[PDB]
Amino acid sequence: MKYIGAHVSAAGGLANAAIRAAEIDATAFALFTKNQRQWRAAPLTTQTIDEFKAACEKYHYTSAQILPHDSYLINLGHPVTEALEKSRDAFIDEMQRCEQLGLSLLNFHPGSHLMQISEEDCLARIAESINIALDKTQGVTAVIENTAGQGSNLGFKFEHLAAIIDGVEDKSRVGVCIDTCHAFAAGYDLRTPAECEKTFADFARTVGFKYLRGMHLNDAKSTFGSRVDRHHSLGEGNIGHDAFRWIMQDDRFDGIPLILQTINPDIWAEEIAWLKAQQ
Ligand SMILES: [Zn+2]
Ligand SMILES: [Zn+2]
Ligand SMILES: [Zn+2]
Repeated sequence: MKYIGAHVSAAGGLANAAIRAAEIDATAFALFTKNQRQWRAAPLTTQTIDEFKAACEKYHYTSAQILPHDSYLINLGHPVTEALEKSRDAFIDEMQRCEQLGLSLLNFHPGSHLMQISEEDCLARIAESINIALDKTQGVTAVIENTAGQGSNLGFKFEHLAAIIDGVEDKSRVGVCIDTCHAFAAGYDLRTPAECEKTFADFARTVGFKYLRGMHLNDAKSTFGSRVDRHHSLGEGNIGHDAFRWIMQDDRFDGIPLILQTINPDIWAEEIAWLKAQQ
């Protein structure tokens, strides 16, 4: 089985994310659990938590179908240690909100070296950040998202993901999410079925499908290897529709949230329906 949805809005409360997912016939969804703009969000209230759980139950979203995204302001590889510590505190808080909400996955971009430390040192800082969060929480898997590699962002090579995982002690609670736009922008081609297989064999040799915990299904406005992150609606960008059909027909992508972050929410229900029909 595949679980297919979108990163929907949590405006008016977290439970509305589940409602919005059901209104586009999603079988998965992503959301932010707080505003992306504060190192301290107010505590989740017992009512927010219960409304969210009640809506997930009403619309049949189990923990395995939901892929929250952390704030884009967190940098778990920050070269400045006081900033690193603020990002680690924020990340622990995000993981704890997932605990409270009954969520079992948390997707995040790994971090950025800001030209102040080496790639290896940054990746090690990121692995330690994950270890710290996993020591302070239970039941939530840290899902590392690949990136386009814009600026000093890491995680654009599959080897970066593997290097982080190698440094994580509790391998049972780390995994990865592959965003197709980010992969393409980083230089992993997806424009033909043969190129898709080549890219995913690379992923298999370097990371392995045992760590795959989510996908983000995005076409790309940016160009191949551009290292720019600009999504597009399915079929309208530089990747094209074939990659998405290929993914939908491959059983290695079963049982995990497959999340659109495409740029026109007015057509999400149609994109979800098209993806389901490609199976
Ligand atoms: Zn992301
Ligand atoms: Zn993404
Ligand atoms: Zn992106």
